[PDB]
Amino acid sequence: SLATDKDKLSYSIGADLGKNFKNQGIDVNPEAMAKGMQDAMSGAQLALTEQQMKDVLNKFQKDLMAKRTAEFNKKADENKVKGEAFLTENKNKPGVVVLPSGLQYKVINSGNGVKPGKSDTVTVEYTGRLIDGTVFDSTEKTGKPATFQVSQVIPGWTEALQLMPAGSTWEIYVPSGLAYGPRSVGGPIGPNETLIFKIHLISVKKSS
Amino acid sequence: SLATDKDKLSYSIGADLGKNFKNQGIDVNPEAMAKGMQDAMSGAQLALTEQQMKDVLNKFQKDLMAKRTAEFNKKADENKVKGEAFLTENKNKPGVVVLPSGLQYKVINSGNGVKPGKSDTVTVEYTGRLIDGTVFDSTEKTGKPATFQVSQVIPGWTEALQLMPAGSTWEIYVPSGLAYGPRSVGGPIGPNETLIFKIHLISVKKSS
Ligand SMILES: O=C1[C@@H]2CCC[C@H]([C@@H](CO)CN1Cc1ccccn1)N2S(=O)(=O)c1cc(Cl)cc(Cl)c1
Ligand SMILES: O=C1[C@@H]2CCC[C@H]([C@@H](CO)CN1Cc1ccccn1)N2S(=O)(=O)c1cc(Cl)cc(Cl)c1
Ligand SMILES: [Zn+2]
Ligand SMILES: [Zn+2]
Ligand SMILES: [Zn+2]
Ligand SMILES: [Zn+2]
Repeated sequence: SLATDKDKLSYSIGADLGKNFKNQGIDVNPEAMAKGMQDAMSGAQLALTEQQMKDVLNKFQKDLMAKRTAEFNKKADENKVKGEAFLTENKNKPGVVVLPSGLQYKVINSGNGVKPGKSDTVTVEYTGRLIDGTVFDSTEKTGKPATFQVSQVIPGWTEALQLMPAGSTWEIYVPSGLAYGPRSVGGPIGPNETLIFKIHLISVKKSS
Repeated sequence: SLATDKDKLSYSIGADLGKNFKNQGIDVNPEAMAKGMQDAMSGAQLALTEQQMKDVLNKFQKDLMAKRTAEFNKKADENKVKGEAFLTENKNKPGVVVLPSGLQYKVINSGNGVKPGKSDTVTVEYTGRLIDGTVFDSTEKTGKPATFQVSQVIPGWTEALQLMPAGSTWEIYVPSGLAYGPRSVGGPIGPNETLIFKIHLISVKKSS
């Protein structure tokens, strides 16, 4: 029973830690953990030498990073394989064009304005989704267009924008190499993920 | 008893956590913590609601930062008071000169070369110590001199260098305002700490 907040806090700390252990593969014994925490807090002689524990925890970290490196490689290869399957089927579909870099696109509506240069600025309404349809960014959520310097977005966009007349709307299919490649820092887009964009290029502006 | 490495690891995790709790004021009950970790790992219904725990842990963090903010303010004011006492006694000592910025210095040996400018580069052999004599940096450990642009060191050094002829050796006493002020990121130098330097200015070089 948890009468006091010392208990409520301790329990809450334990549950948060157990939750992080549970979904990380770390198989730990809560009773042996309580004993070592108690020995540390009481100032008693710990059951392991400073050195034994150091080896214990360093092996722990070594094994942990390896487990997390294998999972990342495993997902990186699954996405890569998924993306290739997708593009292989997509190249066959009507109106799809494949470029040397592997970028694919399909003209929805062809505009009549100018093609932007690698130093230009552009205004676009866009929507981006994973292969499974999961949308991860859209200007339609902002309710207004966005502006980018063509040379300052992912390679897939840079190669696409340079081919679109202003006023056009294209769907582009971006192999991970032209996108975020082996990403391991941002949640929305996993690693080696192929991306699908609807891009409406509104306006092009040069610079000085 | 800790027969297996599951136990050795768990115990070592517990001791490391208890050690970090012990010297942080966090009074926790290891048995109530083991219960909540076990409930999390087993998938059982936790004894507190998701919300109860959230309040528990957020109050915890609030109280923690405050305790750590009060300790820092307390040490910041102790160092500041120590440093002022030191400089008040030091201004009276033979050969000590006090400048408008509060910097104090004492000529050990006067050189005959040029005074460096605020854009110059200099070569110096130096030693820096806290008020209590604790040395925290020295070129005599490197065994060779160091180079700095006068405008790119702590203000105390910038105001001192501009007054020293090359070849001179001075002791300078730097109020924390001319040093690192309320530092809270680096261990060697605490906050609001007054610093004592022996500085030998070897050579001055201009720039283009
Ligand atoms: O080049 C891009 C691409 C292409 C269109 C513009 C957006 C912005 C975010 O609004 C991210 N960039 C710019 C960029 C991102 C990373 C490094 C360098 N440049 N993205 S994005 O793919 O829609 C995107 C949007 C968001 Cl919110 C997160 C991520 Cl990880 C990716
Ligand atoms: O202005 C300084 C002063 C003055 C002499 C040169 C050294 C260097 C480190 O070798 C640090 N600097 C430069 C500096 C430090 C911080 C921000 C901007 N400039 N220090 S120092 O005071 O000896 C010093 C040395 C070391 Cl190792 C750590 C600290 Cl926190 C401070
Ligand atoms: Zn957005
Ligand atoms: Zn190209
Ligand atoms: Zn050094
Ligand atoms: Zn000045």
